[PDB]
Amino acid sequence: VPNPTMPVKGAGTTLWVYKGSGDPYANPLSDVDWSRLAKVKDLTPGELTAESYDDSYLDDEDADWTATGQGQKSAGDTSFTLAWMPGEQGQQALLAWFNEGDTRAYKIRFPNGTVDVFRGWVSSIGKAVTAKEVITRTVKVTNVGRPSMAEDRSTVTAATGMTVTPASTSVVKGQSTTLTVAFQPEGVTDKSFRAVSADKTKATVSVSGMTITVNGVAAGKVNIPVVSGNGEFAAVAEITVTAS
Amino acid sequence: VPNPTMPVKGAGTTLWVYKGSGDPYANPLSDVDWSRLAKVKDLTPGELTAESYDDSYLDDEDADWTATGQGQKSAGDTSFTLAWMPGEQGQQALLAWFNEGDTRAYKIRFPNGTVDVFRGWVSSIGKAVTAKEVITRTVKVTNVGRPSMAEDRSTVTAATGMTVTPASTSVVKGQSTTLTVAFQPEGVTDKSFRAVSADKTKATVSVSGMTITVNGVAAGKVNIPVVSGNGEFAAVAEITVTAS
Amino acid sequence: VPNPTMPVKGAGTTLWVYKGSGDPYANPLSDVDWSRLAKVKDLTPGELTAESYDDSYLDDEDADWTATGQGQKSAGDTSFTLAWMPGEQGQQALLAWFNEGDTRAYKIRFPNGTVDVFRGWVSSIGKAVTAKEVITRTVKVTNVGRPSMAEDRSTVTAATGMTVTPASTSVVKGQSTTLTVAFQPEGVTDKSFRAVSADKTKATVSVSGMTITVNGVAAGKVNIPVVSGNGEFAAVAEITVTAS
Amino acid sequence: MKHTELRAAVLDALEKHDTGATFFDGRPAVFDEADFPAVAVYLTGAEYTGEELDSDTWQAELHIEVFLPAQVPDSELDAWMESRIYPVMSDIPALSDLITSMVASGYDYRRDDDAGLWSSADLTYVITYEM
Amino acid sequence: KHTELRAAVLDALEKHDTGATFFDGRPAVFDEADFPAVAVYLTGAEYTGEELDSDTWQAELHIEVFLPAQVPDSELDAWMESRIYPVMSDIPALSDLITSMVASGYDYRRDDDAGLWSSADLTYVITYEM
Amino acid sequence: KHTELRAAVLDALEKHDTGATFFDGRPAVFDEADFPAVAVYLTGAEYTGEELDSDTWQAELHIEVFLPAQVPDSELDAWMESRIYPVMSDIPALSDLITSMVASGYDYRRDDDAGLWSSADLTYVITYEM
Amino acid sequence: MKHTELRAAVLDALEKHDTGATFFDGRPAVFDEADFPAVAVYLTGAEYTGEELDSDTWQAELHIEVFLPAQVPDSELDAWMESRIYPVMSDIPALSDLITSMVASGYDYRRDDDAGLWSSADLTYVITYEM
Repeated sequence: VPNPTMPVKGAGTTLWVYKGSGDPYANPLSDVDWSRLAKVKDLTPGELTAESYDDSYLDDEDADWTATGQGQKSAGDTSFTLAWMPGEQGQQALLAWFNEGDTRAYKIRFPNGTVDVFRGWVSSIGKAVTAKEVITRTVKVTNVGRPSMAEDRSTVTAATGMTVTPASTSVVKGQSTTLTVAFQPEGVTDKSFRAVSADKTKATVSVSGMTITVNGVAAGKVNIPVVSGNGEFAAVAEITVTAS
Repeated sequence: VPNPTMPVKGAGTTLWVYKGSGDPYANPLSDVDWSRLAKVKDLTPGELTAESYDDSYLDDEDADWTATGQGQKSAGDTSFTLAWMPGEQGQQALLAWFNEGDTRAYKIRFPNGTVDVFRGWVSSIGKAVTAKEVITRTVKVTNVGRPSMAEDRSTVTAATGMTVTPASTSVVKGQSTTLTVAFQPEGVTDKSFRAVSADKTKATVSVSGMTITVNGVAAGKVNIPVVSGNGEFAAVAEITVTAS
Repeated sequence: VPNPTMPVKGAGTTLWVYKGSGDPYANPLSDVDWSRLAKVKDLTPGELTAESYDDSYLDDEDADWTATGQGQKSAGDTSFTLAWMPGEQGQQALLAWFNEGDTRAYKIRFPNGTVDVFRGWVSSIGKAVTAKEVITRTVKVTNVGRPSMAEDRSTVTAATGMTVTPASTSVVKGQSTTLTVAFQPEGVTDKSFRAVSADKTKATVSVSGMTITVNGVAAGKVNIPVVSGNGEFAAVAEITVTAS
Repeated sequence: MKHTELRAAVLDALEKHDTGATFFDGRPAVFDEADFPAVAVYLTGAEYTGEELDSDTWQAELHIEVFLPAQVPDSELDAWMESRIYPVMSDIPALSDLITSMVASGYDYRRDDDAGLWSSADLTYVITYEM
Repeated sequence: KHTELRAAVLDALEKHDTGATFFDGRPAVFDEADFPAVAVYLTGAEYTGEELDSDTWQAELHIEVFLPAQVPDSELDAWMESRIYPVMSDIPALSDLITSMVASGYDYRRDDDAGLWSSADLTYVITYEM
Repeated sequence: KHTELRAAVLDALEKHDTGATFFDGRPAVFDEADFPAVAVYLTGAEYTGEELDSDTWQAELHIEVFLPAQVPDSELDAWMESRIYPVMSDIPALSDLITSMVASGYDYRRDDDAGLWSSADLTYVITYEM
Repeated sequence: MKHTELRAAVLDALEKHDTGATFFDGRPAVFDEADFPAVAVYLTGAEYTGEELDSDTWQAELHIEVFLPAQVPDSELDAWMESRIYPVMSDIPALSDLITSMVASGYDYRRDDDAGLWSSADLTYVITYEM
């Protein structure tokens, strides 16, 4: 099961092109009105740029350090090479796209359920032929407008369903207690936590596997505060330890 | 073991961006409301250039040797590539930072404990997908103004000493109590502190300017954790409230 | 013991920077008022250039071969990479040098007692970070003025104390006589010599180890003139040989 | 370390499928007899490909070798891996939990140049993990 | 899948003429009796992964002829000119399973170990999908 | 100098627990009685001379575990997980003498010669000044 | 194939010149004794250098080795191929009819590291042919 939160291998990224008449950005997930550009040897998505714009004034009291601001953005250039199958549908449509020279929508589907949707017009159709190597039809499209990138269709949650399950028992020397950090705003959250003791002179704490380990090397009542966000929620676990 | 005065190998260098307000250049040693970017594949920091201002004059006795000077310095163009995970924030904040032509500050934390903070804007956002290699997001930022090299903050006293004691008085409705704080290991520190309520429903906390105020929206007991700076130091206080 | 007259290995070349207030060119040998820039991973001294200047006239009777003269000189650009020690003295002074942007003096001390002294203003301060490799702080200084290179502080002597010690004995066949060339202009001279016989039909001469070997393959009186400089001094060694 | 957990995860996953074969943690030297058809799980390489300015992230190769006796034609070995190893290493939740990414690398046929006793079919993956 | 490859190749070869002892995978040590031993096998079957979206493999497919000890090299050729090449010009079946079929080499090897078998190997380079 | 290196490393290891036979430099004579055998040594100690003004050396420091002949590979790891890694996460005594210390590899080797010893070598790459 | 034709062409051309030596199609493993004064014609390499978008155009190396007995000084082998092989390989109409182009490559002196019984002088050409 792909998770858009962990690094992904980079094989299985397919590439589609619109053929219908709607707005591709609305539901890029669905592949109903999208043709699949088959047998993609290699692709390289374009790089989103923005040239510099000066913000320097004669009256400005500085003149040694440049001041600049984001100029006008530009959505790069997407270049991909596929195997030459001239007579199969999906390549003749592409050649028509180039020779009639108009902008249509295309999308890149990573193996995450995250799809980068662009729109553009072909700027270069090529082909490289050598013996003993599959004839490559090469393509490059210049994008216009602004892609609705994958980060735009992600969602985040902070619905405050957080709790900490303690032990609060007389932890012995040579043994470690486990306290659990329940992290669910009904299923899905998007935040981390930091748990640290209140003494750091009698007992020690550690965080692993979302849970917190306490070693009471010395006795007394030891407090473990756990805080998340910038202080959205915190829990104080009280632990007792005797000399044993 | 962290010794800036000796060479280091540079592995373990993390980098963060300012997800907050305030003055970042003051205490970059703290990790309060700094968001770390994960799985940085590689990084190339900006270089502090200079613009050679010509300084010849037809008067000058003999001209067989050039004479120039220093002008517009313009430290800029730090770039980096990290692993592509559109599922979590910190990365989403990055494409937000690209979306609007914004300037923001961000820190690079080196293994020798020194902290670097720059301020700049994103000028390139590119992705390099290939078979048999993890998809990576490659971004490039152009800096502005004078940055804050680690050689500028060259004292660091490491703190190690503080206290906090509460009023621990029954809070009347309509009035809030006040707490007592201390961050003085011989007076000199380079760290801040943050305070939070454990339940946050019977009382709340107001920390600023070395002061803490405890306001009992409801009665009962309210346990207030306070964790200072990065998180190495934490403590717990208690306060009582009665409704009548 | 280094000798500036023989090729040197290029390891042990240290690099200093002025910190006092005098004239560094006067006694660059002394390191009293000079800080030592430690742990130099690599350095590349700048190259002294001079652009072409035309000397071509319309009335000049040539037009096929370009005639040019030395334009205005320029003392290159010195570039050196050291290991990143942010906190140690010597790098903070360097960063101050850059951020206050003013020309100071520096010197390069080869393993010869020959020191190339430049003065200049730093133009580029950089840093390259990769894992498993010592973080490098890279620097580049643009020199102004004119360096007082090592060839300027060398001295030459021609104090006329040369002599030639002969044998002038009946050299036998199958044996070679040795004649010595004293080159003492009071210890230190800076000239060579050439010794050649006056017949080249009866006996032969050879030069090695500052001394001269004579093989009298045939009899008679053979003369060997030794001349040096352009004719500053010469010695005629008379040798007798019999048939034996 | 993580190597022990990796080898244990793959080997238990294989043994959960149809048994009847010896299982060698690692490639052993001698095979005796009645140890035949056997399966061996070992690791080769296991370097420190930096490839991350945050942590270690070692990279290694994982070998699953199937040993058969005497001079079986390679069609016998292909039969085994298609039956008992391919359907298993299609998906292992424990394995992918343990590591970052794995890719198929190679599939070889080997014999013994010393004796000429066993014929092995080797499967090799490339696993990058945070050691 | 490799079973399908060598199956198609061996079936075509044996159908052409059953005048030889045909081997699936390289024999380790031969007997003195089998010979005109035509072996067929694969080498270096590794996931090249040149094609996204799919898993494509590339391997060296060997067709080898084993004939006694000191036969003239031109006799090795004469066998392959008749029994191997005309078949391998077109192996319809096999051509279904693969995507490309490139000739790589043709080498003569001897039993440097003992001296029992001589051989000529014709090596193609193929790619396919598992 | 290298004596100081392997001295610090061997001393730290032997202090952790004296449950093994500890070897300075690679052993070539492996009896049947020494076994669980932690050898520590250096390879490729050559003057890289990256730093001017100074002489800096770089060498591959090996820590090797020798255990019988057929033990499961996971047994080799189990020894290193407990008696080698926790020590060598930090050696202050060694850390004085050197300037950098990176991991390089972790490989399993057998007694291809006879079959007496099995071993796992953990190899770091270090640099120092002589 | 063509290989048979190349080897036969060169060997017949050599045998049309002065005889007195055994002729081995290919380099044989073992040499008898009266089997000395010998000439061997074999091919090495024989790849598929594409180098043409129209046809196969393989490329190979052609070896003509002259074997002599015992410890003859190399002046003996040079004497042989200057006399009996060089005047032949100057030009062969049949050979150049068979192939596209041939260039001289190398000329070596070899011995037997196993026994130490024969000394050989090797001549190597590069022949590019349309297979």
